[PDB]
Amino acid sequence: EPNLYGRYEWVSLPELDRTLQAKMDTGAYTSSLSAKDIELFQRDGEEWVRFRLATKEADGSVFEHKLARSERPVIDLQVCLGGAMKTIEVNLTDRSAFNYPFLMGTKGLRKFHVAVDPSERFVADKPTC
Amino acid sequence: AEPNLYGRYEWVSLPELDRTLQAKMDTGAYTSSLSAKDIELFQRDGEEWVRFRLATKEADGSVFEHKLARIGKIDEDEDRLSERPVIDLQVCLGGAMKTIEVNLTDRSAFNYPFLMGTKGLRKFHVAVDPSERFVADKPTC
Repeated sequence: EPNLYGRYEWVSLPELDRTLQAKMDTGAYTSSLSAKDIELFQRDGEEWVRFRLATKEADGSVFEHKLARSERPVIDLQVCLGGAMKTIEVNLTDRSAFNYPFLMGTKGLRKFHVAVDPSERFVADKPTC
Repeated sequence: AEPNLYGRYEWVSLPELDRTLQAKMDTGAYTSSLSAKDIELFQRDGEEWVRFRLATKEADGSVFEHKLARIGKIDEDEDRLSERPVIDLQVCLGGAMKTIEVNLTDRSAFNYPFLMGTKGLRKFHVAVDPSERFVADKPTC
């Protein structure tokens, strides 16, 4: 029944136009995205956040997302895994010191119906959304 | 060739300690950990040992002693820095028994006193389905 994937998989973020490597982490609950220049602001009476990506090949592109319903901002992010696309909660924090700029926590794995085989890696190949 | 599809939490048993505990199956972590307190190294018969108590909710003041494997670590290992005692512990999961490296550290703040990291899961050839729980039944080894 579940999609048997590896310890690391490619993900695509259509709202960010980025393909990143993600660590499939059954120990974590929420997912996380490497971000810097994080600034909370308000628009039309709602709480938004803007940020840049904190990756080795990042650029100066700024993205804006409404906060979803720790102290890290949480957004609803579109994530393409394998041939599926789902919207999951992702918190923004600087992951420059880690090997993978994206971390897929347990809730995202459940939403994607994924089981993590720690012996495998990159089983889902490139994301097609 | 097929792995054992287990859940996010599983029963494990430790025969050298005679203890059955709940374990979080953690593909993010690399090393495994056992909730321990009053950790004290000592020497006996020229060998290096470590003495400790379990730091669990259902507490018990039993004192365990175990041969020491090493202290601290020896590219996939991103665990926090720790120079804490490590033991080669016999773990029984489902119906399988294997010896794995386990760090002694206080986990009394967490919900599960045992945490099996990626190395132990690979040793047991286990894949974690976070949607399921306690797929492997009581440890019968």
